[PDB]
Amino acid sequence: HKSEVAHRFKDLGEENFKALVLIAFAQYLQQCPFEDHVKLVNEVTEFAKTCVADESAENCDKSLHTLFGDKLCTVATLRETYGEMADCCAKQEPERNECFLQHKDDNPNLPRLVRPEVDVMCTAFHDNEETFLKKYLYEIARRHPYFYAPELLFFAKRYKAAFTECCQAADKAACLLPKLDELRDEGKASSAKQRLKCASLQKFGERAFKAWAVARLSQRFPKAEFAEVSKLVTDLTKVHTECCHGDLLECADDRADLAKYICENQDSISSKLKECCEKPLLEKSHCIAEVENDEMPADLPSLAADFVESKDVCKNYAEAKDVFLGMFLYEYARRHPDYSVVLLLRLAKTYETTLEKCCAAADPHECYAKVFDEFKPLVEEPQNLIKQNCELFEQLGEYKFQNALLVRYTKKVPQVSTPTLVEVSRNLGKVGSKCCKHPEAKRMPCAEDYLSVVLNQLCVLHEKTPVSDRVTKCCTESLVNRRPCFSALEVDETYVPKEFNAETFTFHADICTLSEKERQIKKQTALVELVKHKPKATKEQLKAVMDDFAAFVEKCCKADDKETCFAEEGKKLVAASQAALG
Ligand SMILES: CCCCCCCCCCCCCC(=O)OC[C@H]1COP(=S)([S-])O1
Ligand SMILES: CCCCCCCCCCCCCC(=O)OC[C@H]1COP(=S)([S-])O1
Ligand SMILES: CCCCCCCCCCCCCC(=O)OC[C@H]1COP(=S)([S-])O1
Repeated sequence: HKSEVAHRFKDLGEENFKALVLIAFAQYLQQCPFEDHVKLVNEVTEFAKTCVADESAENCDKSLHTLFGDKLCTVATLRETYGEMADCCAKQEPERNECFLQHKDDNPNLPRLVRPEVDVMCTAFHDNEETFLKKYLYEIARRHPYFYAPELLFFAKRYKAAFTECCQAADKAACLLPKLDELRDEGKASSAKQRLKCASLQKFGERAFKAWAVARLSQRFPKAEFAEVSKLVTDLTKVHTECCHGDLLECADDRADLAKYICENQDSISSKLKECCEKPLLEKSHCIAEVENDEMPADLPSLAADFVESKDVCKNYAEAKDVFLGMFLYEYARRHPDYSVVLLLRLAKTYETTLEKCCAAADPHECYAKVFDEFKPLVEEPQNLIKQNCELFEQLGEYKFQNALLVRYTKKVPQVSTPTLVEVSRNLGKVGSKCCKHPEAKRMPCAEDYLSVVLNQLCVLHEKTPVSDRVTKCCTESLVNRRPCFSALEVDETYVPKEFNAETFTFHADICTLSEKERQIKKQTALVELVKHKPKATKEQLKAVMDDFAAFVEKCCKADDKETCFAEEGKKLVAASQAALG
């Protein structure tokens, strides 16, 4: 452990070094221009080469935290642009690093990234691949300062990948846009996931974390023994506390350590891990984290014998409540890779509650004999909601399913601003489209994965700008209750129709030719506004107005005077619609 900077440089290679160093700096020095970072990354890459050459070269023996910090404190911008972050520079490691970390801006205040036009991207990528890509890595990293830098990097490669394939196809646009689309969505899910995982530990607590991890691991590693699973829970629990409450390097090593452990112990954990364990170490923690579930062992006993029929049920649980509960979780989850983790947690909490009651009562065995019956309707409630929505998704297709949702949710919580309802409803559609393509057995974990981030960003947004007690309630509920709390929102009976504003419902020739996304958003925006303005309109009535709007758009995009048609036919569409909805 002589020269840490050389150790990493060799561990990572030059390409990954420079990328990670670029990200690391963009994440802390979020306002600085790209070229300033690129100079900081050269300076640091040049400097690191020496340490690979001569470990006893100067400064090469310094810790990474020290090097990184020294480097941050050299930037001329520091006090002017980052205020008190400059003050971290008067402190010594380890409090200097700690200080640098407390001052990172959760939400930078920056314009969004304009997806440029496909010509422009493919030309930049041809003309100057390095700068194109890295500039986008900086832009994303500065906008996502907590995003675990090696997770960013893995995205970048997929981007690059898409550009290689797509920048040389006939119809570049249609090779690439769906790839950019999926990647954008995945990238957001992924950053949102990480915010959720660190928030949820503070919020829901450590017992819940462990309960989540147990469930999750056990589905993935169903051949593993409770002992091995428990061990993994504990290290993963540590690992998450370091990645959430600590900095990059603590986390990377904590992660390489768990990965290393896992790869040494594969036969005790999973037969599915060999591809991952022969990845370069950087990718190794990631590949593991995304591995398929190992096959269940065959002929697994029913859980009745250990958890219901045994007369030691109350004794074994009392001896150690959490251990028995976790073993419950382990057994239930390894058998059910088809459940969301969170459903598995509802199940275990129902069991726990059932045991706290029954173990005190006159005849404990009799009282908890019906506990597995308590499970059926917990399991079947999300299996039925998936089925209903995926049937509907099939019928309507993504866009009209998003429109069905908008109406549903606008009537639920009509106080939510219109863009948020649009985004959220577009995102829920994207989730449907994603998860409904999986078979029934993979629907629930999928849904849990994306919904959990959709719903948590909704709650992060709404916390900032509360407009509903009902949304607050769902956002502050327990882990197991949040989603069912959302599913139980009803139509808001007390809401006062929004006032009519004719401009809102005016439309132009442009709507005929805008990009698909753009065109949808404008229509969906207006649909939200319509439900806000006419919240007691029936489905039949809203379909009538949407059928008219449809006919209006189709006519005015076939007209030769489009500008005139849109102002005149649209005047009349409005008038008709106002009379129709009283
Ligand atoms: C402001 C509007 C926000 C709307 C959010 C409403 C709740 C989302 C309902 C989505 C329907 C999809 C099916 C479904 O909910 O099941 C998902 C599984 C995954 O975790 P669980 S709680 S076991 O349920
Ligand atoms: C996944 C990569 C590493 C392997 C397992 C890591 C364990 C993750 C630790 C706990 C994460 C908790 C996040 C959470 O509480 O999710 C909220 C869910 C439950 O209902 P919904 S609203 S669908 O969202
Ligand atoms: C009563 C106040 C005035 C309201 C007049 C409102 C008419 C327009 C309302 C927004 C448009 C409804 C949303 C809608 O267009 O979606 C339906 C589908 C039908 O085919 P497309 S044109 S691809 O869009």
